Parts: sequence; structure tokens; C-alpha cells
Amino acid sequence: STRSVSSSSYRRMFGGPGTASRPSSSRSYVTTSTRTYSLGSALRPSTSRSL
Amino acid sequence: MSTRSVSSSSYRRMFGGPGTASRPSSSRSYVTTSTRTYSLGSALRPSTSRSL
Repeated sequence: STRSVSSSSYRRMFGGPGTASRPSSSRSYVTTSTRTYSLGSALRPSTSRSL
Repeated sequence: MSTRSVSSSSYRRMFGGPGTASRPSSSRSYVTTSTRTYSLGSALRPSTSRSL
């Protein structure tokens, strides 16, 4: 009676490099809508008092 | 005879000469040229110099 070759997937489906999509999203670059600030210092002249 | 009259002459006898009829009208109002410490507009130069 033939001891037939029991032929399950010992050939492939393995394995080790199952480490596919590592999260490169761990590098994000978040920044706010970075302001240049306003200043009234060029709207304000010197009102000189002549005597 | 003719009267040698060294008169008060008929141009100043009745006419108060040098004299109050020559009228020293000198009311001595002193012409006080009032000196103010002010150049025109010197009180306000509105200084918009705020060079920020």
C-alpha cells in the first residue's frame, strides 16, 4: 500500500519577510499655516510739534 | 508922532503860539509791540512717525 507523498504547502506560503508595510507615516511633516505678523509701526508717523 | 509898538504881533497875540495853539497833542501811548513765544503751527505736528 503506497505511502503516498502527503503534499501540503511545505513548498511556499512561508514566511519571515511578512514585515510588508512598515508605517513610513511615522515620518509625518505637520506645520501650521505659518504667520508673517502685522505691525502698525509703519502706519504710525512722528506728529512733530513745531513751537 | 508914531507909536513904536513892539507889539504882541497880530499873528500870535490872539493865537496862543509856541504855545498850546501849536498843540503839543502828545498823549504818550507807548506802542507795546507784544512779543509772543510762538512760531506759526509749532504747537502741533501730528507725528505719524511710528516706524515699526
